[PDB]
Amino acid sequence: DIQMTQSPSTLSASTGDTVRISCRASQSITGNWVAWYQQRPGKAPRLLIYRGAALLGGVPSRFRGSAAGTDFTLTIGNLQAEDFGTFYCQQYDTYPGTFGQGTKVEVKRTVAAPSVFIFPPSDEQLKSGTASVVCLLNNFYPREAKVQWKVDNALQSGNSQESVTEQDSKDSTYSLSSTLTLSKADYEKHKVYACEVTHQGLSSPVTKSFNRGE
Amino acid sequence: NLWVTVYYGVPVWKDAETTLFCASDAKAYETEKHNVWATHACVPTDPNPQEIHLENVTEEFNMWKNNMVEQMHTDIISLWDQSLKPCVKLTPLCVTLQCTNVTNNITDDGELKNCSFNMTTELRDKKQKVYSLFYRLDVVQINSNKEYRLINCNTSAITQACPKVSFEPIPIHYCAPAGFAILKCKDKKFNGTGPCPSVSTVQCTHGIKPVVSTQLLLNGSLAEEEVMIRSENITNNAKNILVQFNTPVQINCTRPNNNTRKSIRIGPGQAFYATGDIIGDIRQAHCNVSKATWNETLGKVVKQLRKHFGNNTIIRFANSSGGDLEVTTHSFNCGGEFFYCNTSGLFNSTWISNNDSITLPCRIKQIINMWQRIGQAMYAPPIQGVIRCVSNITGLILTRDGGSTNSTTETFRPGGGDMRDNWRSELYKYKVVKIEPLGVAPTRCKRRV
Amino acid sequence: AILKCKDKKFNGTGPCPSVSTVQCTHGIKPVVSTQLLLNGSLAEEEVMIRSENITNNAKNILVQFNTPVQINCTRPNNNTRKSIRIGPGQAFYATG
Amino acid sequence: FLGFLGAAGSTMGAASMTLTVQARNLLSGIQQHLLKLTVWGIKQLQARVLAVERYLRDQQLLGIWGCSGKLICCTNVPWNSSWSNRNLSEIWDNMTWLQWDKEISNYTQIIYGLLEESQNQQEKNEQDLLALD
Amino acid sequence: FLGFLGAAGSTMGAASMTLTVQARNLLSGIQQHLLKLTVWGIKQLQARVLAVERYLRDQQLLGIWGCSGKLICCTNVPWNSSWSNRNLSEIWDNMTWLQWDKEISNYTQIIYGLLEESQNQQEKNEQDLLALD
Amino acid sequence: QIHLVQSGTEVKKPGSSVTVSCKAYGVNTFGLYAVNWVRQAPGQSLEYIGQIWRWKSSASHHFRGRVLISAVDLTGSSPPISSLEIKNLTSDDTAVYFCTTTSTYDRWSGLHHDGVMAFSSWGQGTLISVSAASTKGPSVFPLAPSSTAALGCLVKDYFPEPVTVSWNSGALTSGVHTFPAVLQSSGLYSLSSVVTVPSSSLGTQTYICNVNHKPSNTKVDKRVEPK
Ligand SMILES: *[C@@H]1O[C@H](CO)[C@@H](O[C@@H]2O[C@H](CO)[C@@H](O[C@@H]3O[C@H](CO[C@H]4O[C@H](CO[C@H]5O[C@H](CO)[C@@H](O)[C@H](O)[C@@H]5O)[C@@H](O)[C@H](O)[C@@H]4O)[C@@H](O)[C@H](O[C@H]4O[C@H](CO)[C@@H](O)[C@H](O)[C@@H]4O[C@H]4O[C@H](CO)[C@@H](O)[C@H](O)[C@@H]4O)[C@@H]3O)[C@H](O)[C@H]2NC(C)=O)[C@H](O)[C@H]1NC(C)=O
Ligand SMILES: *[C@@H]1O[C@H](CO)[C@@H](O[C@@H]2O[C@H](CO)[C@@H](O[C@@H]3O[C@H](CO[C@H]4O[C@H](CO)[C@@H](O)[C@H](O)[C@@H]4O)[C@@H](O)[C@H](O[C@H]4O[C@H](CO)[C@@H](O)[C@H](O)[C@@H]4O)[C@@H]3O)[C@H](O)[C@H]2NC(C)=O)[C@H](O)[C@H]1NC(C)=O
Ligand SMILES: *[C@@H]1O[C@H](CO)[C@@H](O[C@@H]2O[C@H](CO)[C@@H](O[C@@H]3O[C@H](CO[C@H]4O[C@H](CO)[C@@H](O)[C@H](O[C@H]5O[C@H](CO)[C@@H](O)[C@H](O)[C@@H]5O)[C@@H]4O)[C@@H](O)[C@H](O)[C@@H]3O)[C@H](O)[C@H]2NC(C)=O)[C@H](O)[C@H]1NC(C)=O
Ligand SMILES: *[C@@H]1O[C@H](CO)[C@@H](O[C@@H]2O[C@H](CO)[C@@H](O[C@@H]3O[C@H](CO)[C@@H](O)[C@H](O[C@H]4O[C@H](CO)[C@@H](O)[C@H](O)[C@@H]4O)[C@@H]3O)[C@H](O)[C@H]2NC(C)=O)[C@H](O)[C@H]1NC(C)=O
Ligand SMILES: *[C@@H]1O[C@H](CO)[C@@H](O[C@@H]2O[C@H](CO)[C@@H](O[C@@H]3O[C@H](CO[C@H]4O[C@H](CO)[C@@H](O)[C@H](O)[C@@H]4O)[C@@H](O)[C@H](O)[C@@H]3O)[C@H](O)[C@H]2NC(C)=O)[C@H](O)[C@H]1NC(C)=O
Ligand SMILES: *[C@@H]1O[C@H](CO)[C@@H](O[C@@H]2O[C@H](CO)[C@@H](O[C@@H]3O[C@H](CO[C@H]4O[C@H](CO)[C@@H](O)[C@H](O)[C@@H]4O)[C@@H](O)[C@H](O)[C@@H]3O)[C@H](O)[C@H]2NC(C)=O)[C@H](O)[C@H]1NC(C)=O
Ligand SMILES: *[C@@H]1O[C@H](CO)[C@@H](O[C@@H]2O[C@H](CO)[C@@H](O[C@@H]3O[C@H](CO)[C@@H](O)[C@H](O)[C@@H]3O)[C@H](O)[C@H]2NC(C)=O)[C@H](O)[C@H]1NC(C)=O
Ligand SMILES: *[C@@H]1O[C@H](CO)[C@@H](O[C@@H]2O[C@H](CO)[C@@H](O)[C@H](O)[C@H]2NC(C)=O)[C@H](O)[C@H]1NC(C)=O
Ligand SMILES: *[C@@H]1O[C@H](CO)[C@@H](O[C@@H]2O[C@H](CO)[C@@H](O)[C@H](O)[C@H]2NC(C)=O)[C@H](O)[C@H]1NC(C)=O
Ligand SMILES: *[C@@H]1O[C@H](CO)[C@@H](O[C@@H]2O[C@H](CO)[C@@H](O)[C@H](O)[C@H]2NC(C)=O)[C@H](O)[C@H]1NC(C)=O
Ligand SMILES: *[C@@H]1O[C@H](CO)[C@@H](O[C@@H]2O[C@H](CO)[C@@H](O)[C@H](O)[C@H]2NC(C)=O)[C@H](O)[C@H]1NC(C)=O
Ligand SMILES: *[C@@H]1O[C@H](CO)[C@@H](O[C@@H]2O[C@H](CO)[C@@H](O)[C@H](O)[C@H]2NC(C)=O)[C@H](O)[C@H]1NC(C)=O
Ligand SMILES: *[C@@H]1O[C@H](CO)[C@@H](O[C@@H]2O[C@H](CO)[C@@H](O)[C@H](O)[C@H]2NC(C)=O)[C@H](O)[C@H]1NC(C)=O
Ligand SMILES: *[C@@H]1O[C@H](CO)[C@@H](O)[C@H](O)[C@H]1NC(C)=O
Ligand SMILES: *[C@@H]1O[C@H](CO)[C@@H](O)[C@H](O)[C@H]1NC(C)=O
Ligand SMILES: *[C@@H]1O[C@H](CO)[C@@H](O)[C@H](O)[C@H]1NC(C)=O
Ligand SMILES: *[C@@H]1O[C@H](CO)[C@@H](O)[C@H](O)[C@H]1NC(C)=O
Ligand SMILES: *[C@@H]1O[C@H](CO)[C@@H](O)[C@H](O)[C@H]1NC(C)=O
Repeated sequence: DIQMTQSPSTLSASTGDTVRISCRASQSITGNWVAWYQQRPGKAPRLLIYRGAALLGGVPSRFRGSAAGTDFTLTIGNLQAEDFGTFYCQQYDTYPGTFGQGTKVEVKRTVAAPSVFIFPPSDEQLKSGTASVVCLLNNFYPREAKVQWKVDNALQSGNSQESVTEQDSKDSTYSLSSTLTLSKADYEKHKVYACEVTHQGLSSPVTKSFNRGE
Repeated sequence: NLWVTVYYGVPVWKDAETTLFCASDAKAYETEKHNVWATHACVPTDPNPQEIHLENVTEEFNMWKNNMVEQMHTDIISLWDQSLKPCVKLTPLCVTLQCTNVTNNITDDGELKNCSFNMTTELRDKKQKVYSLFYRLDVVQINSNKEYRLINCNTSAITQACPKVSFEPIPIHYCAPAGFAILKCKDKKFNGTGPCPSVSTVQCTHGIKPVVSTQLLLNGSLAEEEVMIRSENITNNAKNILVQFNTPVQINCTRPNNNTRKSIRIGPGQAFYATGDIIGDIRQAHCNVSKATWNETLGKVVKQLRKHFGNNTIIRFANSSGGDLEVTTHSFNCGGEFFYCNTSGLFNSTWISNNDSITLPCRIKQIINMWQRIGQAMYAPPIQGVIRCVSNITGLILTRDGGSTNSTTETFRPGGGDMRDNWRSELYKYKVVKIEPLGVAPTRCKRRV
Repeated sequence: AILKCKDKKFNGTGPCPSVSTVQCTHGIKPVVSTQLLLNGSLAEEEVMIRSENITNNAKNILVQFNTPVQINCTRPNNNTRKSIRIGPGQAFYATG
Repeated sequence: FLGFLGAAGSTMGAASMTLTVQARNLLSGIQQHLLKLTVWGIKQLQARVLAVERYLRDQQLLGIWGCSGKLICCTNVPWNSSWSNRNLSEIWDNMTWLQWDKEISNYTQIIYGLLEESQNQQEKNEQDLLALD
Repeated sequence: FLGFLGAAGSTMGAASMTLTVQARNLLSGIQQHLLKLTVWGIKQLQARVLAVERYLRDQQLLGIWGCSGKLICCTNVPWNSSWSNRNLSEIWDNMTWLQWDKEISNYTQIIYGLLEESQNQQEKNEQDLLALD
Repeated sequence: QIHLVQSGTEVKKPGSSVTVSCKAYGVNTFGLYAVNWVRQAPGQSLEYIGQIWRWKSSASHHFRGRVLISAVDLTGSSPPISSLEIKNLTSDDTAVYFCTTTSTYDRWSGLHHDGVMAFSSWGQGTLISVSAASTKGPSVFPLAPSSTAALGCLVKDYFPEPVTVSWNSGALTSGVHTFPAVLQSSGLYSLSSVVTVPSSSLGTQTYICNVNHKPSNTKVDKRVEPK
């Protein structure tokens, strides 16, 4: 099998920009049997380029690819709003055809501090016998951010899950949900619940918290 | 170490388009007839159809993409035009008519109009009243006794055929210009699409006849073990259905009326061979197909239907719905006269789970503007004698109607009018390639200094 | 081969250093006009004075334009299209 | 025999030991008082002109080259291994035309350029200088 | 590049290190349902015939000679100094076509006669006798 | 025109089999087009499963012998169709499955390389979820505001996907972030949907989220009263 190593994993650009995505193969593909695909979230991929320099009927002229030896490059000049998404390189020189890890193309925006909110578990959820704690991070950029949960001023791991929106079309910001789940008996025992957030837009780690009862 | 080497004549070929050329037998030029109908200046046929089977060739085919269906279509109708140019024109003929119903027999009772008319002659200063007998299909009335002129006399000019030429479809091999090649799919069952292992190359084709027939095939090639189901898009209903015959079907199309010809002088150098007396009685043209062979034909066809379209359904037959006379009839020449046969009885059957010839009425028409190239209509001069032409039926042209049910029954109806299904049905499994001889192979061989 | 005199000022006669070879010409229109030029090529910096024999009076004078001249030639009469049958196959579209 | 294109389902070794029978195929084809208005021979002789002119573009190649016949010919043109990377077993044992033709389309461009460059540079010039003695 | 006739304002040294680009120029040129009465292609294909026949008189020369291609070729034909009396500096430094062409019209006659005579005499005959061993 | 429509989303339990259908409309025949089946794991890269070209079935070594890919040509009733059958499902097979159509008539296309090819036509996608859990309606809990502020709903322990969340019966759409589903340790899905509104309007206007789960045919309306 051929191993397609794509690069970079994520890139940010703006409209009209010229952007280049690279894709290396484990072996050298002389015949230039490599294709490029665009996939916006939820919808099916589109075949943009096959065999390196060949544009598929209907794909804009601003998409052009180049193939030399092992390295391959997809070039998007005059970046358009419709072009943002995820891109994949695919080889088909040896069976089986293999795709790359992919490359995400996000919008540029000024760095944005996250609005942090903490939500204690619902009283009704307690009558079900389970307790869920949620920390909300909203309207922030860039997407790199780390959350840790501090209960009775002690670290907690292995029981927290995260969920993230896709970039907002209007403001080019993201939003994240950190859900901490644990047993009902343990919750009452723990004294206090805290959410500490580390992000670039904040001068020092912002911590927003609540003690049981309000 | 490595250098390169350059090779010539390597088996490298792609597809291309060009103009082929004919290969007529020299035997038909002994019957030259002052340009026997098709062959005028053709090539003599090579008596050796050099066919080399090609192992390990599996080329995807389609009988719906690339051929001289259109090109040789325009070549045949261009031959029609080149026949129509130097021969007899019928320009002063748009004269009003005084016609009466014939009185000899009841088999046409009508349709035969004893049309008297004024005319001039050689001596530009002279006149000439005359009467002639015409079939109802060559004229139309206009609104005392009814008057009738000609349907083309407000649309298009009229010529008649110069009587020296023939009308026979000639077996003509179609050969390729060299530097190219013609391929052949030698399998048994081939609906026209897909790959083919059974590949042979021939310099030419076989001898191919320009057959003019609607709704069927006459004197064409015969299929293999089964009758095939050939089309392009059976999911589409607008596509026709080509069914080449495993077994040919005998037919006896007759003009059973002995006739006479009246040559009247419209000249100088012009003249018109009008209809003389029908010597004997009045009959209609008709054709005969034995009923049992027809039943076995319908049964084998409907077995191929339950092979191809579904497996368990009802197959019920209706005739043509209507339209043009050439559309509604299996329409075809019989030597020099064009039989338009009422094919209504041949499409009366129903198929669900499980010594007599059949005689159908046929109609003859002379003023024809075939292929609808309007601007020039053709006239057929009359022929004496009872004409009996033995043709043999060699295929089918049918339509799929609208389904509109949940596979309850299927009504299939005649079709045609294009003649390009005759072209493709007589010209599938063949293709046109271009040849590339140049090869370059790197190795460690080197020239000297 | 076809050659080309690529100078600025050239009355049609004499030598030319500015020589280029082209396989073809440019796209050339069959223009039918008397006394002038319509949609033709445009001259360089000056309008040229091209003839053969200006000492002769029978020769005409060709003056190619530096600057093209706008003109609005109109048939300002809306008309009708008739068609009378002289046939068969003949007919004449007369003035409505 | 193999006849015409009998080396089709083969390899270029066994094909390369053949194909002069395939090479000798440019012309194999070769009634004037009836009415003398013909149309067929115009396009037929036209096709003869087009086939001959095709073969003389081929002889324009087979002329101006280092491969004046020389039905097949070796060269002095080198080979970059960045171009292809196969073995003589991998090609001469089993690889004959298809993607081989696609690669020698790339080096139809590049390597026919190298036929022009190798022809101009010192196949004639050094031949003149060593010839001038 | 020099392109087409780029060695025009040069000397036959610097011209002679070129001109295969100039040599590869005999063919560079390479709608039937409207009314099918044409006149242009008769004279156009006629001109293609005349150009090809011209090039094949040229290949009749470049065939029957001691200069079967051999894009340029040296000889074994001598030179009388009564014919011309210049130096290789005087020609190869600066003298290229014009009266050079007039002189090689005189020895187009005489020296093409010497191509026929040098070809007949012992370029083939002594080649046969030394070949017959 | 040619697109490609696949079967509906299916939920299956481990060890089961499954067959996904793919109607190829616009495709003239599978003699001139090839069918490739590719799956995309959740938030992952794509993976080749198999194909069918020249009426020859095949599968990748990783999926070799575990999958059966059949196709049938055009009929007068229906366009040509391919079928991807996968036996003995595991949780690692939860992915979206795509139909691929690429023309095969021309040898030089450069879309295909001796059966190994790129993918010119694609389908909507079939979500194949493999989990031991059975259908379950979501328990919805409120995320209440306290102390511009934000509130939300917590949709938890629903299977399978998806759930749709709306606010005030669609009246409130601005500032609404519905997070994608996460799959819990219990093999169940859970997400939250939050809203940012001016705190000054917390007592004025009432906020309700509308969750609907068609798989269980469950629809809940939960009031998010502040605390
Ligand atoms: C599918 O294919 C089948 C098989 O091909 C087609 O069946 C063919 O159908 C044709 C009509 O559609 C029919 O053509 C007529 O043939 C007649 C026979 O011609 C041959 O023989 C004559 C003379 O021989 C005759 O007598 C001897 C001795 O007794 C017998 O042994 C013979 O059998 C004959 O009876 C030769 O002269 C010919 O060269 C042939 O060898 C022809 O006579 C007839 O042509 C006549 O009419 C033409 C138009 O007017 C005219 O140009 C021509 O000159 C002929 O004129 C005859 O009569 C006039 C009367 O005035 C007289 O002056 C002439 O001297 C002459 O006697 C047709 O050509 C085919 O015979 C028939 N069979 C075959 C095997 O081809 C089928 O039609 C086809 N399907 C379709 C849709 O086309
Ligand atoms: C090895 O060799 C092969 C062939 O020798 C090369 O493959 C070629 O790659 C080039 C890269 O540009 C291809 O060029 C592009 O082809 C596209 C497909 O062409 C088809 O469709 C067009 C449009 O209908 C037809 O005109 C054409 O005949 C084909 O049917 C074209 O769409 C592209 O043209 C578009 O962009 C150009 C930009 O200049 C515009 O001018 C055009 O108007 C149009 O918008 C373009 O021509 C080429 O087709 C490939 N050929 C083959 C046979 O695959 C490899 O790249 C090569 N590799 C190396 C390393 O040498
Ligand atoms: C009388 O009319 C003629 C014809 O316009 C005027 O002559 C000048 O013509 C030249 C060309 O012969 C024009 O000058 C240049 O034209 C270049 C060629 O551009 C054409 O093709 C391009 C590629 O397909 C296309 O993009 C371009 O479109 C341009 O012009 C269009 C209108 O014709 C317009 O709709 C487009 O938006 C775009 O502007 C052309 O089809 C072009 O590349 C150069 O930019 C430049 O235009 C001149 O403009 C014409 N005018 C002048 C003043 O020189 C002639 O002058 C007219 N005389 C008078 C008195 O009006
Ligand atoms: C035009 O002609 C060609 C050639 O006759 C014809 O193609 C043929 O189609 C059939 C079925 O469409 C192919 O038969 C296949 O054989 C393989 C090998 O055993 C089977 O695995 C296939 O089974 C699949 O399809 C079945 C259909 O019901 C399913 O039940 C089954 O589950 C599988 O999905 C299948 O039977 C045959 O190989 C081809 N032949 C060629 C050369 O391609 C084509 O269909 C014709 N078209 C028309 C419109 O007539
Ligand atoms: C052979 O004839 C066939 C018809 O007898 C042709 O098949 C048709 O092909 C066209 C495009 O070529 C298809 O149109 C597309 O359909 C898809 C699928 O949507 C279909 O189903 C939805 C849901 O019920 C329905 O709403 C649509 O109306 C369609 O029926 C659409 O997504 C596309 O946008 C486009 O509309 C036809 O659907 C298709 N019909 C059938 C019955 O297959 C076939 O193209 C012909 N082949 C050739 C070469 O012409
Ligand atoms: C195509 O099929 C058509 C329909 O079968 C055929 O039409 C038949 O044509 C023949 C002549 O070729 C006609 O025969 C005539 O019959 C009448 C009546 O004869 C009957 O009575 C007399 C007196 O008792 C008796 O002698 C006869 O045997 C009959 O019993 C006779 O008077 C005539 O002389 C002549 O024989 C048929 O009537 C006619 N119809 C049928 C139904 O047979 C046509 O000939 C076929 N063509 C071909 C080429 O096969
Ligand atoms: C309609 O007529 C055609 C032409 O006669 C029949 O096709 C088949 O043609 C071949 C070649 O002429 C016949 O094979 C051989 O014919 C020669 C001379 O006729 C004869 O001496 C041989 O014994 C052999 O028959 C062949 O007989 C003929 N028929 C078949 C069934 O293959 C076509 O069959 C005719 N159709 C009908 C329904 O009569
Ligand atoms: C078509 O007509 C031919 C004769 O014109 C018929 O052929 C004859 O058939 C009988 C048996 O039915 C044989 O005994 C004769 O020897 C045949 N004669 C000839 C000349 O072929 C044929 O049967 C007719 N077919 C139909 C369907 O009417
Ligand atoms: C198809 O067959 C029917 C039955 O032979 C044809 O004629 C119809 O006959 C009935 C009998 O009462 C009339 O009521 C109809 O009016 C007839 N139809 C027409 C159009 O006149 C029908 O003509 C046949 N179609 C063709 C093309 O022959
Ligand atoms: C097929 O044709 C037969 C006659 O050839 C038609 O059968 C006739 O049907 C009518 C009533 O519709 C009866 O009065 C006749 O007695 C029948 N005659 C015979 C010989 O059966 C039949 O209806 C036709 N079928 C179709 C679908 O057109
Ligand atoms: C049409 O019938 C007529 C008469 O039945 C046939 O003509 C006769 O031919 C014989 C010789 O065979 C002559 O002796 C008679 O004088 C002719 N009589 C007439 C009235 O013409 C005639 O052969 C048949 N027509 C054809 C073309 O065969
Ligand atoms: C067509 O190709 C097959 C291989 O695909 C060739 O078959 C080989 O034939 C040689 C000589 O008979 C044997 O040594 C090989 O073992 C065969 N291999 C296989 C896989 O069958 C066949 O010879 C080719 N046809 C021609 C005319 O060369
Ligand atoms: C055109 O001719 C001039 C001379 O007539 C060439 O100019 C010479 O160029 C070379 C190289 O640059 C110099 O060394 C000489 O000194 C120049 N001589 C003169 C008199 O200027 C010029 O190169 C020619 N152009 C071409 C394309 O051949
Ligand atoms: C024959 O002509 C007479 C007179 O016009 C007419 O009344 C009669 O209907 C006609 N017969 C036919 C069948 O047209
Ligand atoms: C055909 O013949 C069979 C008997 O062999 C008979 O059962 C069937 O009804 C016949 N079909 C027709 C349409 O006459
Ligand atoms: C149709 O069904 C019959 C009876 O089961 C069977 O013999 C035949 O093979 C089937 N044909 C097809 C195409 O399935
Ligand atoms: C092959 O080698 C030549 C000489 O180094 C080089 O110019 C060329 O770029 C190489 N080929 C490729 C495809 O890089
Ligand atoms: C050159 O020498 C030959 C032999 O003497 C002589 O025949 C010829 O005439 C000489 N050339 C001229 C121009 O005299």
